[PDB]
Order: sequence, then structure tokens, then C-alpha cells
Amino acid sequence: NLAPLPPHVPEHLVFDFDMYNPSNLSAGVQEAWAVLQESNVPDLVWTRCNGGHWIATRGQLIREAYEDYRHFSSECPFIPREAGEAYDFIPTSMDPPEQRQFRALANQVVGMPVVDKLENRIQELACSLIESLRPQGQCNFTEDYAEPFPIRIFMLLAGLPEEDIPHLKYLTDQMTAPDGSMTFAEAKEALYDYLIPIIEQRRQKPGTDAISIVANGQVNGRPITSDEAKRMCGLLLVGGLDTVVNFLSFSMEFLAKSPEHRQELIERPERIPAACEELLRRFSLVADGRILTSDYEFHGVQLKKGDQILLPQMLSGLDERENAAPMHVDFSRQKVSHTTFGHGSHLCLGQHLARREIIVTLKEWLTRIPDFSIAPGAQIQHKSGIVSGVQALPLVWDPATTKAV
Ligand code: HEM
Ligand SMILES: CC1(C)[C@H]2CC(=O)[C@]1(C)C[C@H]2O
Ligand SMILES: [K+]
Repeated sequence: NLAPLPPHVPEHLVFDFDMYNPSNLSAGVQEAWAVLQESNVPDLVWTRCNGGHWIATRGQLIREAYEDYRHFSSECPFIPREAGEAYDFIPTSMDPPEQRQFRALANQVVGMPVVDKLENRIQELACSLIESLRPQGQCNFTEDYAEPFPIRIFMLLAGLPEEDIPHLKYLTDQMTAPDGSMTFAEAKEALYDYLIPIIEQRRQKPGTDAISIVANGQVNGRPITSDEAKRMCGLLLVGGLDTVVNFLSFSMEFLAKSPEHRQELIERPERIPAACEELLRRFSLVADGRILTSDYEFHGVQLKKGDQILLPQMLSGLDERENAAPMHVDFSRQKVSHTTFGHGSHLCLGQHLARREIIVTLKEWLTRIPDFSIAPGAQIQHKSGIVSGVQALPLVWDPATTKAV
């Protein structure tokens, strides 16, 4: 349902890609997006869907634009424009140099030292969950594992009660892959209002949790305000609750459908870190963007001030110019090139936590439930958006084949 072509946009660059409902979604969501890398598709195209915006389709351009924050601003990073304008999460809605003071604070609460700290706890959350599912011979992996494992890890990190999980998870869904019940803005404001009273509790009586640290943080030589803390904690929550959740489901759908790749990791456990990186390339799932700060000529194309440009992080590693046979999963692939965690100054802060959650899941699942497949008669369906995902993943196994360590 398409917006009229802006005067400055050449009509031969039009390709009406809908990022929330792409044409070939039934073939798998990465497959659907990959059509933007067809021979007949330009390196930089314009879609009239979702209010109209640019799309960079190749890794070269995507990296280039994410590096140039002077022209491509993160102030309005979501499509549609109404979402992007409402978007005020910290650090992401800020450009350097102002972004950097807030990024250091956020890195304090989810960075590698924190993750090393939480290793034994992450390991047990996984094992407890899997040992509980193991004798049942079946699960809906998205809501039985993919959702609770990362989210309990985050609630742990944030010092938040697991009672609040249903409320919170719903809100984050609306911001990346909404049904239509709430706009981005009201979903975001709901999350903010959840966090305000907790932030104000913890400014006064400090702490070791992510919220306490953020609420007591110092930025620009001053205390962080309750409103800044809120904009940052909201982002950490969205980060903590929606991407890994979705990625685990892509990777497990794949392993469920490929006994060979399972047995490779079963037989060669040391390969699991390398396998994790190649899964991150193949089932890359993020796509947001930037907004033009001024009129600018970019690879032969005149971009105007206020134009929005989708720079799909997902597409870089599926680009056949960056990786040979991109849709093929090769755990021994020699140079794994992707931008799954982003590129430029907003490079994912949670990527060390994310890899840990992924690698612990692969290790602990295949150690206990080595053999499993898609439930008979089931057809897996994907969804698309800022963060694409899997709607459901019913898995089955013979409990007799399962192990206890
Ligand atoms: C598979 C897992 C994940 C993927 C693929 C992913 C992807 C990304 C991407 C592509 C960006 C850059 C977005 C942009 O440039 O606009 C980003 C940023 C960010 N991510 Fe992640 N993410 C993951 C997990 C996490 C986790 C677990 C957290 C934990 C809180 C997290 C927190 C953040 C934060 C705070 C930023 C903003 C950094 C900044 O703006 O400076 N992410 N993520
Ligand atoms: C695009 C993101 C994945 C990234 C910045 C966002 O707003 C996210 C949706 C959460 C954060 O990690
Ligand atoms: K904004």
C-alpha cells in the first residue's frame, strides 16, 4: 500500500520491497530479503512501501553508510518514519560524539567482564531448562527455550523479577515485529513507564545490577538523569529480549532439519565456536537504518535531507560478493564475512553475551538432546521486520536417545 514517488527519486531505482511482509517469505525470511541481491536489482534502490525509503542491497554500501555518521544519522533509525521519529533509545538514537559517553556506561552492564562473571549462571539456566524438557520428547522451542533462556539471563543481569517476563516480552515484540495492537511509540512508552519507578528506587539505594549501575552512572561530568537512564535501560531490555530469542530459533530449525550438521558438532565439539559464527552469518536477522542529515550524492544517487535509508545488517553476509554460495552453511568456511552485529560506532554491545548464549545453547543442547527433528506435519513460518523471527518451532525426539550430564 504504496507512497507516491518523491520528485527527487528516479523511477528506475524503484523496487517495492516490504520489510514487514516480503514477497517470498514462505521460502524463509533470509531468502525473501536475498531477492534484493538479484542480478536485476540495483545496489541502491527505493521502495514505496512503509512510507517510502532507500534500501542499500550490498555489503559494500551497507558498511560504507554505517561508517559515515556525518551523513547517515541514527537519530531516526526505524522504518516507518513515525517509529523512527518516536525512537529515542540511548545510545542508538545518538551519533558520535554524544553517543560515546552513554555507550561506555551501557558496555559496563553487558560487556565481556559481566559475561565472564555470569558464565556459571548462564550454563545452569540452560541445563536446568533442557533437563526439564528432555524427558518430554517434544517442545515448542520458541516459547519453551528460545524465549525463557535469554530473557531469564537478562532479568538476572538487570535484577528484575521473573514475574514480569510476560508483560515485558510482549512490549518488545511490538517494537520490532508488531501485530498492530500498539504502535512503536506506545510500546516504547509502556516500557519506559515500567522502568521509571525501578530506576528511581535504585538511584537512591545503588547496586550491582544493570539498572543500578546505569541509574547511578555519570555521563558528561554529571549524574545521569532518570530520563536518560530510562532511555538506556529500555534499549538494553529490547536488546536482551528479542534478537537472541529469535536467532536461537533460526539455528535450531536449521539443525533440526540437518542431521549432518548436528552430528558434525556432536563429533567435533571444539567446532562449536566456529559453527556459531557461520550460523550468525546465514541466519542474520537484523535490519534497521539511518536518516540523511543533508542532501548527499551516494554512489551516483542523489539522497535528500530527511530521506530514510534501510541498511540491512542481514544482507551483508548473504551477499555473494562477500561469501561464496551464501545460502550454504559451512562450519569450516574459511572467511566468514558478515555484519550481523552491525557496523560502525553502533556495533552491537551485547555481542559477547549473545555469542555466549548461543554457544552454551549449542553445547548443552547437543550434549543432552543430540537427536531431534521438526514435528511431523509441521511447516515452519518466519516473520519479517526490524528483527525477523520464527513464529513457532515444534520439535520432537525419542526421550530414550537423550542424555544426562
Ligand atoms: C543474535 C544476537 C544479537 C544481534 C544479531 C544483535 C544485533 C545488533 C545490531 C545489528 C546492532 C546495531 C544496530 C544499529 O546500528 O542501529 C545492535 C546494537 C546494540 N545491541 Fe545488539 N544484537 C544482539 C544481541 C544483543 C544483546 C543480547 C544485547 C543485550 C543487551 C544487545 C544490546 C545492544 C545494544 C545496547 C546496541 C546499541 C549499541 C549502540 O547503539 O551503540 N544486543 N545489535
Ligand atoms: C536494532 C536493535 C537490534 C539494536 C538497536 C535496536 O533498537 C534493536 C532493535 C535492539 C538493539 O540491539
Ligand atoms: K528519533
